[PDB]
Amino acid sequence: QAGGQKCTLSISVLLAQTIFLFLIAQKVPETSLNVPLIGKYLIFVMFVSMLIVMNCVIVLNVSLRTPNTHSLSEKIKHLFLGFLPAPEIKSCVEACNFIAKSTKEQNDSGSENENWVLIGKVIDKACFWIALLLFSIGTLAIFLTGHFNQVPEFPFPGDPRKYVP
Amino acid sequence: YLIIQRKPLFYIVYTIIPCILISILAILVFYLPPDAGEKMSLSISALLAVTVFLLLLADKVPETSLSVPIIIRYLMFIMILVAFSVILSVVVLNLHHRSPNTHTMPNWIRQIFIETLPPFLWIQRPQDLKEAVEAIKYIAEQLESASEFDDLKKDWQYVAMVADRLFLYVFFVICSIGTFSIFLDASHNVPPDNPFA
Amino acid sequence: IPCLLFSFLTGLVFYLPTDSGEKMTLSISVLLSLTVFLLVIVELIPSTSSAVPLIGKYMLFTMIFVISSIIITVVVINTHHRSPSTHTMPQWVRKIFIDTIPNVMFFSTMKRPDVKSAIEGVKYIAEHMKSDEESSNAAEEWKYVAMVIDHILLCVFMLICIIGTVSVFAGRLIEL
Amino acid sequence: IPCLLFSFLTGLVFYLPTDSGEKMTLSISVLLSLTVFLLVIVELIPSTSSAVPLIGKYMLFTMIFVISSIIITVVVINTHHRSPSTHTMPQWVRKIFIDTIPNVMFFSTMKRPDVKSAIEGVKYIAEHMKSDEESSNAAEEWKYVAMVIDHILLCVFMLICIIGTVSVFAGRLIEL
Amino acid sequence: ESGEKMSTAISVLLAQAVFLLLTSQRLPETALAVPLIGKYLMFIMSLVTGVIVNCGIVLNFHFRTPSTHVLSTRVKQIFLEKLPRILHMSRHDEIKSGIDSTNYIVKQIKEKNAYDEEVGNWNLVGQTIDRLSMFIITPVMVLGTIFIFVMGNFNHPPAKPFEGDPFDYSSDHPRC
Ligand SMILES: *[C@@H]1O[C@H](CO)[C@@H](O[C@@H]2O[C@H](CO)[C@@H](O[C@@H]3O[C@H](CO[C@H]4O[C@H](CO[C@H]5O[C@H](CO)[C@@H](O)[C@H](O)[C@@H]5O)[C@@H](O)[C@H](O)[C@@H]4O)[C@@H](O)[C@H](O)[C@H]3NC(C)=O)[C@H](O)[C@H]2NC(C)=O)[C@H](O)[C@H]1NC(C)=O
Ligand SMILES: *[C@@H]1O[C@H](CO)[C@@H](O[C@@H]2O[C@H](CO)[C@@H](O[C@@H]3O[C@H](CO)[C@@H](O)[C@H](O)[C@@H]3O)[C@H](O)[C@H]2NC(C)=O)[C@H](O)[C@H]1NC(C)=O
Ligand SMILES: *[C@@H]1O[C@H](CO)[C@@H](O[C@@H]2O[C@H](CO)[C@@H](O[C@@H]3O[C@H](CO)[C@@H](O)[C@H](O)[C@@H]3O)[C@H](O)[C@H]2NC(C)=O)[C@H](O)[C@H]1NC(C)=O
Ligand SMILES: CCCCCCCC
Repeated sequence: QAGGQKCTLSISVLLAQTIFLFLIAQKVPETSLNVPLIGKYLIFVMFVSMLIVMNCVIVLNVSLRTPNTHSLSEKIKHLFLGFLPAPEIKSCVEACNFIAKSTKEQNDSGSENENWVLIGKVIDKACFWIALLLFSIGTLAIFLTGHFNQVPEFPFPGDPRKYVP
Repeated sequence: YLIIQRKPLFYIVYTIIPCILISILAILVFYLPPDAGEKMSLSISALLAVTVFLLLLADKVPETSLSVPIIIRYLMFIMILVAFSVILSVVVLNLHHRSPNTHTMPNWIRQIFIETLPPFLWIQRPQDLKEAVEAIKYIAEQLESASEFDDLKKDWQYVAMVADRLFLYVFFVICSIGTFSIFLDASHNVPPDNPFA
Repeated sequence: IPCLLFSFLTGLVFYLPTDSGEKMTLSISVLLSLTVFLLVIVELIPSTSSAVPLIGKYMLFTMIFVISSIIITVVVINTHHRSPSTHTMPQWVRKIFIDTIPNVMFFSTMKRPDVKSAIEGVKYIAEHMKSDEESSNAAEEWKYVAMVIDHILLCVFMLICIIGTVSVFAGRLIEL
Repeated sequence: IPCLLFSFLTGLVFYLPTDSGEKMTLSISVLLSLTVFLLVIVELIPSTSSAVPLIGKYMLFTMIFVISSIIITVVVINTHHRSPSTHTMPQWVRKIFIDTIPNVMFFSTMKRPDVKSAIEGVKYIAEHMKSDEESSNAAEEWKYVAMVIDHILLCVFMLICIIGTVSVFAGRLIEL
Repeated sequence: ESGEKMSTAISVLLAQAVFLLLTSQRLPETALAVPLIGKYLMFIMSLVTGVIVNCGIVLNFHFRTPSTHVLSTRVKQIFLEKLPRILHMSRHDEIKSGIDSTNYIVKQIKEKNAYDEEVGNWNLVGQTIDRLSMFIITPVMVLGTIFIFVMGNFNHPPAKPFEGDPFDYSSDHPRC
């Protein structure tokens, strides 16, 4: 909702990743035979931030839905909220009952928006447990691959000699 | 010997004019109402911009440590001024979003910011029937309670407005004085009339 | 690849409802990221003026794409907060965006002494409630129009991104 | 000095209320300023890998400071916008944050035929009003908890900034 | 009503700062002239700073309330009556207790509606300031851009070197 600042955070992290890309481009060689690891990871995290911007936008769309724009169906709620987890007195009375009716209508619309909000929160928790795993696994795989890229034991693989004094 | 005076038009444009504009922005943020929510954006974007100017200037300043050039002193002045603008905007927003449920207004704040300052700064501001009657009485009492709550909210928001205007005047004065004391210090650096050689 | 990401996000802002005050945040931050990427492009790309490269055409394309997204985003946002007190919905607006288009939008999934003063005051409350409900229905019509335009432009911009990353990079890539 | 300003400003988002939808703005913009300043630093200081200098230790301390600030800020926003319909406030949280810490402070300003239809409607209205009052009381308790947490973390982060600028720059400075 | 005016404008100014950065590292630090591009950058950065000041004024006016400000008849005449027309803008103690209670409710509701009416008038004042600033600036922006860049595009060299020499110094037409 207004003030949560989901897209703010996401797109600002994308901006920071862009600045880091500019900084890396000042440090990597200009060869085109292989993609280095830090640029690969920058691309990965930028794709992840793009997908999470998409997810935040979708969650904001769903959580902000109203009966005027979209109809909430039984099947959607069941797929998310149930599965994934005298003349004067006559004027007086007329006015009073109209007031009560208007109030009831407003409040029922409010309840509908609330259902949409909860659907959004559910999507959100699931998308979180997916994003954490994705980002952590990508980061960890890439960088332990780097850590494991160690010099051979012998200068020439087949040659058994160390060629040292 | 070659006594040579520099022509700084390039630096003037590319570093000082942007900083003049940034310092202007750092004064405006106190004219904004907190109900907009565009206050941190302004302040911290100004800070980011003066950081961009610092980056710009990085590759153009001697890397010696016998003194600080008036240009970097000016940039640090504007940077710290934007920082304090951020701090005080945070303070104003805190005061503006205060309420009795979270804060008790003390007497010194009330006095200073509602009695002393505003003049200076130019602000100056039968069973069924029984059920129905009890329900309407409850409604009326809730409404009057909320009116009082809103009155106190408005007192806090007025404190915020007053602090904001005070900060506006203070920052205009500080920025102007510092900028002009730095520029006058720079205009009076003219090569001597005799080179002593 | 960063240009692809920026173009996708540009097209993406059009699924964000104006209720969240973040359409401009998103679009303008995509624009800022693309300006910083122009900054790195100027360092990795030849600074010659003999011709526009392919990357340069693509960069200009994505920048114009982002900027047009921002402009139409502003128009949508205004169509959203378009009060009835000052604007009245014309005939084409409620004829195209309310009676024709929502029906050919399949990927949408959207809708298609003092005792006397007392009764006088209750009647005044009813009067104000009625007027407010009318104005609110009007504002809801405006919001629905904005939503329909937003969906249309989502589709248009996704398709433009597709055909743009294909066009600029098809003829040369088939010569290869 | 710029890194000091960024640290000091990260220790400040905790005096920024959450009703102000600007905490992420402030924190993440400090982070952006620090990233551009990371550019500055890499342009200025050396690219040595012989050891970790003091500039680097301080920059990484500041960056982790900003990241922790943002994380706890998100926690505070989540507690503040903690609906009572789905979250009932525990008792230990009320005992600690509403009942103990507020008093443990002294420097703060915190607190411590038809007619039947009409009757039906007015009674409904009052019942809904008191339900709304209950929900608001719960939401305000959550807001109070978040505000207390914010004051605590403000103190903690200002203290961290101070002791950090001193520690990272004490061993050598006294030796000089 | 969309908290995105200042964000928009100040982000535009950040982009302009980035372009100023890219420009500053393309020319020598000479002082016999301001480069046309730097001229335009200063002009446009100042104009955008003015746009930001104006949006701040508009917001200040928009968020005024009877509790803090007074809607002077001068301001009404100016920004609600005159200029909009110019800018061409669109448009038994128990029963007695209950009776006194409903009277009090009506009183408060009428006060609230007057409040909201004056707030709407302040909003119209803001809209008028907005259209005025648009019709004053946007022409200025476009015309200054065009002026500058035609003055630049019409800087063809003199077609003849050595001002006081009718000779073209061309291999085609020698003299003797
Ligand atoms: C760092 O980089 C260097 C390269 O700059 C790596 O050094 C390479 O290491 C490989 C593995 O240790 C070497 O492979 C071994 O090469 C030798 C020699 O091969 C040469 O001579 C062969 C025989 O020549 C006779 O027979 C031919 C066929 O009948 C005739 O045509 C010829 O006239 C002669 O009569 C020849 O067939 C071959 O093409 C070469 O000219 C082999 O004896 C070993 O069996 C190869 N394998 C092993 C396990 O040694 C490779 O030669 C060597 N290159 C250089 C430039 O020294 C070094 O390993 C890298 N270190 C790393 C990555 O840590
Ligand atoms: C530019 O640099 C040159 C060289 O550094 C400066 O010349 C030197 O100036 C100093 C101070 O005036 C001289 O010292 C004094 O010389 C006078 C001569 O009468 C003597 O009486 C004093 O007791 C003292 O020795 C110095 O001799 C002179 N020469 C050199 C080569 O050092 C010059 O002054 C500088 N110009 C400017 C504008 O600063
Ligand atoms: C390119 O640069 C050359 C110089 O490097 C220019 O030629 C020189 O231009 C100057 C200024 O116009 C001439 O000086 C003038 O001479 C006349 C005649 O004496 C005098 O009346 C003027 O008051 C002025 O002093 C100079 O004679 C001329 N020649 C040289 C070799 O310096 C040339 O004009 C430039 N071309 C262009 C198109 O910019
Ligand atoms: C006589 C009943 C008036 C109802 C007022 C409702 C205020 C929310």
